Amino acid sequence: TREHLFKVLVIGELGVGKTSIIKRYVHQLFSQHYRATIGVDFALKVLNWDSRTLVRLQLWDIAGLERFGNMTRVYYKEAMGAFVVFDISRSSTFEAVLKWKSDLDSKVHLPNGSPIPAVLLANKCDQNKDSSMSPSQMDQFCKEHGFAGWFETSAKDNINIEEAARFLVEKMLVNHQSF
Amino acid sequence: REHLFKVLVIGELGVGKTSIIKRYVHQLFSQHYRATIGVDFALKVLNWDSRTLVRLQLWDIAGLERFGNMTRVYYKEAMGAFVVFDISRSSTFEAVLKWKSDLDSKVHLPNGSPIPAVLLANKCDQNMSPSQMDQFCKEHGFAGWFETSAKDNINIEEAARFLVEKMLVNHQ
Amino acid sequence: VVTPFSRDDRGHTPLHVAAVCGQASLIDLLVSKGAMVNATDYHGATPLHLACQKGYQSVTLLLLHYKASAEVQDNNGNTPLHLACTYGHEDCVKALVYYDVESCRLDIGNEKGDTPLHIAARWGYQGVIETLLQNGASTEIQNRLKETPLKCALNSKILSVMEAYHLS
Amino acid sequence: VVTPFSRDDRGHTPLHVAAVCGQASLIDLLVSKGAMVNATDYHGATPLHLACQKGYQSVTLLLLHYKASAEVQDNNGNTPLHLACTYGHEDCVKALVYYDVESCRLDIGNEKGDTPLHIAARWGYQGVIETLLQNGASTEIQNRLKETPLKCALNSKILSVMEAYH
Ligand SMILES: Nc1nc2c(ncn2[C@@H]2O[C@H](COP(=O)(O)OP(=O)(O)CP(=O)(O)O)[C@@H](O)[C@H]2O)c(=O)[nH]1
Ligand SMILES: Nc1nc2c(ncn2[C@@H]2O[C@H](COP(=O)(O)OP(=O)(O)CP(=O)(O)O)[C@@H](O)[C@H]2O)c(=O)[nH]1
Ligand SMILES: [Mg+2]
Ligand SMILES: [Mg+2]
Repeated sequence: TREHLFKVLVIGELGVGKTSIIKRYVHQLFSQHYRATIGVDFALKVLNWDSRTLVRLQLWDIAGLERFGNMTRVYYKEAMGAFVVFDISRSSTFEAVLKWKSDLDSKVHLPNGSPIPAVLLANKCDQNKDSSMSPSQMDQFCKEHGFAGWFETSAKDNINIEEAARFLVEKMLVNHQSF
Repeated sequence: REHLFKVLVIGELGVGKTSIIKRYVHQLFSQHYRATIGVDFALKVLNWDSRTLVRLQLWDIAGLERFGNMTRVYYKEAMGAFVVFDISRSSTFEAVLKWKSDLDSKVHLPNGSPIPAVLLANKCDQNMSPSQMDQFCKEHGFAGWFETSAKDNINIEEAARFLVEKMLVNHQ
Repeated sequence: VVTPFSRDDRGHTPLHVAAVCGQASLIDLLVSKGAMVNATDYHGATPLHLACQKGYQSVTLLLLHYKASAEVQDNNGNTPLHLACTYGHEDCVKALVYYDVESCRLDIGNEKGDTPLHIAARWGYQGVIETLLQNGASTEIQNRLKETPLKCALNSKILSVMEAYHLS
Repeated sequence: VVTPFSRDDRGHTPLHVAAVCGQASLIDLLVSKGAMVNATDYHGATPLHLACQKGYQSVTLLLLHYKASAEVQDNNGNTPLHLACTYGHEDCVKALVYYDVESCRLDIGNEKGDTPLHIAARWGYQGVIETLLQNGASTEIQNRLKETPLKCALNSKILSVMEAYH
C-alpha cells in the first residue's frame, strides 16, 4: 500500500455543524449540545481506499469566529482541500460561504497555482429548508464560485458525510498526479 | 487629604526604568538585566505635608511595548510620566521623541493640555550640556530633566518630587 | 457581519473565546461591534475570568480598559483576582490591583470564605502575596473554616513574609 | 526601529517576550524584522517552549508557521511538546502533532527518559493521551527508571484508555 496524507480544511460560520460532521465521520458520535470550538481543533481519519492504497486525512476544524481574526493564512497553508459548510436552517450562514471562499482562495493555492478543491456542505439537512436554492441553482452556484461539488448532509443522522468525504478524496488523488 | 497619581515610566529597552522604580520604592539595585514583560507596577506612598498624603501608582512599561498596539491602554488617564533614556547609549535618546509622540497623542489632561513629563538621563554613574537639555525640554514639552542613577541613588528622589509638585498644581 | 451576542450551550460568547485564545484584536473588534464585556458563561465566568486564569496580562488589561468588572463572582464565589491568585499569575494580579486608582477590593471572600490573600498564602506565591500586602490586604480576615491568611501560609518562610507586614 | 536580537541576562529576545505575552502581531513584526525564531534562552528554551507552557495555541501555530523547530530540547531535555504534555494544553499538543503532515516525533525522551506519552499518563490528561495514541505514540518505550507509559498511568481508568489502543 502506498499511503497518502491530506490536510483537509473544514470552514464556515458559527454553529453551522463543522465539529459534529467531523466527530460523526471519525467517531460516529453526535451531540445536540453545542460547545463552541476554540481556535482550531484537529482530527485524524484513516481509510482504506482499496487493496493497493491507504489514505489518511488531517481534518482541520476551524472555528467560525476565526475568520474575523487574521490567523487564517496560517491554518490554511498547504491545504490539499476543504469543506465549506453552512446550515441549511440559517440563510445568513449561506451568504457567509463566499466570505470564507474568498479568504480561502486568496490565501492557498495548489502547487499548480490553481485553487484547491472545495466541496460545499449544506448541513443539518435533517431539519427544514431555508436558503431559497434548488439543486439546479446549487450547481450554478458551485459552477460560478469554484466549488467542486455540493452535498446535503446531516451529522445528526449520518446523511451524506461519507459520500462527500469520498468525492473530495477522489478530487485530491487526481491532483497528486499533477506534481 | 489623599491623592493618588498614576505615573507612567517609559523609554527604550535596557534604559533603567525598572531599576529606577525598584530603587525608589525598595532601595535596591541589581546589575542583572531581566527584561520587563508587558507592564509592571509599583506603589510608592509618601507624606507630602501634615495635611497631604500622596500615593504613586508607578506603571513600568517595557520598552518593547511601543512596537505593539497596547499603549493607548496603559497610558489612559495618566497623571504624569517619566521618560527615561540611557546616557551611555545615544540611540535611546533619539527614541525619547518617539515615546513622547506616542504619549501626547494618546493621553491628555482633563484640560486637554499634555500631561507633565520629566526627562531622565539615567545611568549617570557611567560615561549634552545643561543648557541644551533645557532647550530640548523647552522645545518638546518636558517639564524638566534630571541626571539619575539607580545604581548609586542619584537624583531619583528629587525627580519624583519635582513631578509630584507639577501634578498637585494640576489637581487645581 | 459578526454576531457578538451569539451563545453556545455553556454560555460562551465570542468575546469569551477571544479572551481564552489571547486574540486581542478580536476583542477590540467584538467590543466595537456590541459585545457584552461582563457577559457571564454558564458557571458565572466573565471573559476577564478566562484571561486571569490563562494569565494573559495583555487581554486582562484590554478588558479592564473596555470597562470589565473585576468584582464579578463565578459559581465558586471567585473574582478574576481569586483566579489569578490560585494560578499564581502575578502579572495579572498586578494589572487588577493597579488598574483603577480606587483599587481592587481585596476583602472579597469566595464560597470557602477565602480572600485572595488566603489563596495566595495557600499555594505559596510570594510575589503575589507581597503585591497584595503592599496594597492593603488584611491579615486577620477569617475564612469560613475560621482560618486567617497566616494560618493558610504554606511554610514558615511564607508565614514570616506576611508577618513582616502585619507588625507595621 | 526595533532590535530583535537584543538579549537580557537570561537570554530572552523580544521574540521570547512576545511569545510569553501572547502578543501575536508583535511576533509577526519581530519575525519580519529579523528575529531568530529558534533563539534559545539561558536554559535552552525556545519561544515555542514558552508558548507551549503558557498554552497559547494561537502563538504556537504562528511560530510553527514561521518555521520554528519542535524538536529543540531545554536544559531538562524537554521539547515544547513535552511542556504542553506536562501542563495539559491539548490545544497546543494538537497543533504540534498535526502542524506538519509528516509526523513530528513522539519517541523523543527528556532527561528522565520520559516521552510525551509518559508525561501525559503521569498527570492523567486524557484528551492529550488519546491524541498522542491516535497519532502513533508507542506504549512500550521505556523511561530511564525502566517504566513504560502504562506503568506511569495515574489510575486504572487512564491505564485502560491506553490499553484499549495496544
Ligand atoms: N439537527 C442537526 N443538528 C446539528 C447537525 N450538526 C450539528 N448540529 C448541532 O448544531 C450545533 C453546533 O454544532 P457544531 O458542530 O458545534 O458547530 P460548529 O461549526 O463546529 C460551531 P463552531 O465553528 O463555532 O465551533 C450543535 O448543537 C449540534 O448538535 C446536523 O447535521 N443536524
Ligand atoms: N550603572 C548603572 N546601571 C544601571 C542603572 N540603572 C540600570 N542599570 C542597569 O541596566 C540594566 C537595565 O536596567 P532595567 O531597569 O532592567 O532597564 P529597563 O528599562 O526596565 C529595560 P526593559 O524596559 O526591557 O524592562 C540592568 O542590568 C541594570 O543593572 C544605573 O543607574 N546605573
Ligand atoms: Mg466547532
Ligand atoms: Mg524593565
